[PDB]
Amino acid sequence: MKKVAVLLAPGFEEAEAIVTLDILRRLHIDVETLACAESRAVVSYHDIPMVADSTLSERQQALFDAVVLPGGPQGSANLAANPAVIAFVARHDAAGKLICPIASAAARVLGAHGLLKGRRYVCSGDLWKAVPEGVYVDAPVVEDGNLISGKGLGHVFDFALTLSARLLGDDAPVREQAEHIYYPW
Amino acid sequence: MKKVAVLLAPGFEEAEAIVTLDILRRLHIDVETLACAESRAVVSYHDIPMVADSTLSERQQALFDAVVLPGGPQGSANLAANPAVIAFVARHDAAGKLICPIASAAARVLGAHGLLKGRRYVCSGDLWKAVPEGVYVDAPVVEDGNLISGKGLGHVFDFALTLSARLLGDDAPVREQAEHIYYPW
Ligand SMILES: [Zn+2]
Ligand SMILES: [Zn+2]
Repeated sequence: MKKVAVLLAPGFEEAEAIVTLDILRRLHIDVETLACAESRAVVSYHDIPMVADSTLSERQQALFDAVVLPGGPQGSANLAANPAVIAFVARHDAAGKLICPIASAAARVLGAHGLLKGRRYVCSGDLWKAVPEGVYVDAPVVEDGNLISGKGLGHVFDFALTLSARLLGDDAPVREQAEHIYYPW
Repeated sequence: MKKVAVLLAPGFEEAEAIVTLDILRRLHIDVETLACAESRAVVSYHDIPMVADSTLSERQQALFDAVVLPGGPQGSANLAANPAVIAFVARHDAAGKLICPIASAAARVLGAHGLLKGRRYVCSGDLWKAVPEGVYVDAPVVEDGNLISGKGLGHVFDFALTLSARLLGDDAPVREQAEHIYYPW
């Protein structure tokens, strides 16, 4: 049984994170929200205070099968400024685990730190212009090795369904859930 | 400037509620999350604890332009079992404000109490079969007077954008936000 870490820094885009999480948890994939903060309390971009399942320092050693990095302007900036987040991503990336940025995160967290490593990715807006060492691809979801990036909130179901199918290695459960919620997949 | 109340009972479907809240707040529509009993912290269907902006008990004479009723199996059962919820919805309904159920909530909250008033509505699954006095329509989003219903999570963007457009009395800013997040609408 697979486990996924969704990192929640101050200002995380709650919609991107919550839908992805909702989808993973419908499939009974183990998901842990991790506050990239002192405490489990973290407030999203649109002002929703939530309680993470754990903080990131409580799970610094743990090795997840995927790491989800939501966007939000301040969220992805706060992720990028946090040394523990950079280490957690870099260690998962070097272990071949799935690194899953959505919207601004691929550019602000990975790209800005030269962690894209020449890989194809998508991100939101024109943030790609300022990223020198990745291949921006304009698609809803982009998969390159263990990097799975999602373009923006409008494509979160595609992103989450792609992640899920890849984790499970079997589409059939994923399609069943997609049909349960009336999303074509 | 318009005001929307999102009711949050224990077990509320977080993805339904959070996407709607995100869309509304992107359009600078005022949103207040309201918990329904004695607590501001509320735990969603997929186990995310969130702090509501306020409670129903603090809003008994407040009159919102819309009331969102999220689904979730326990969420909608807990809304339906709560007389403060029934009073809040009935009052808004009688003042012509928008009543906006999604997924199970039209059947479980309005239909299970005979409050559909013969109106056209949609809900998830086959729950409409036990609903004695509404008219079930199988569409993503159904509108009939001040009742705007959403079929399920797969159609939440359509539900949220439609609600927003109705609140704003103008599609243009809505379509523009849908474009900004890459959702075809
Ligand atoms: Zn959910
Ligand atoms: Zn948001």
